[PDB]
Amino acid sequence: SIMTVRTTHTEVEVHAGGTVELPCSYQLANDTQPPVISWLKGASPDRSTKVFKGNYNWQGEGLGFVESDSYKESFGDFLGRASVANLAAPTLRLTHVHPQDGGRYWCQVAQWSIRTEFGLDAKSVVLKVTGHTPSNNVHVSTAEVVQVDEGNDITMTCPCTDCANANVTWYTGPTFFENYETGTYQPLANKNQFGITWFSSEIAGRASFSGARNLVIRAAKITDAGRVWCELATGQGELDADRSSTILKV
Repeated sequence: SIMTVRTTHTEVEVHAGGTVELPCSYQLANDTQPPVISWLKGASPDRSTKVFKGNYNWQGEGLGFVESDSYKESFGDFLGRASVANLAAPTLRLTHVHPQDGGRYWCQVAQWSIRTEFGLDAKSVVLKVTGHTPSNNVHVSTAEVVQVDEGNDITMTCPCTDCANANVTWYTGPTFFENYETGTYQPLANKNQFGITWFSSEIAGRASFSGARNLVIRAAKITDAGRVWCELATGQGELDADRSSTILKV
């Protein structure tokens, strides 16, 4: 059962006072338990504030989910203004938009009682409030799934836009032994704008960067399988960072 989240728009603009919709869709196979939909605002899923959370309620074998039997809640500054009309295609609607609503929003969908990095995915969408939010913010969009035969090497790419001179950090996971909501992302590799690189003990000695972003892993191990993330950051602000995941098969 692998979770994959997709977004049709990288950025959506809206005049202050108006209403906006941030598209989101997901795919989850081999699992009939209702996943938890989470919309989070921030630089990354693990460093954000809650906007909305929801999930269908298991009906029964063969019984599909019913929008009416579900948990849906908006939080904090978004309470009463944020909603998701269809949890199966969790696009977010935010009404009465304020300048402060501008920023980076994450659509995260995770299996119920998530216990594997394979059951969670997330992608971000920039909410631009006409006349207040800067445009042309970093955007990352990686392959959903790639595979490499044991013993072989693979080059994982990190396609992007408005990513010139960005710091690059790859992660694995997230894992859920300390945090169940978003999990914790484990650093895998890093390359700063000074040409200095770092690699986790799991791959140090058989990995390197190819170009400015791509991570090359040599002599693939079965324990290498899992989800990896490529994050590009051009600053400390939430609009200054983005990340996307890829499932690495064997």
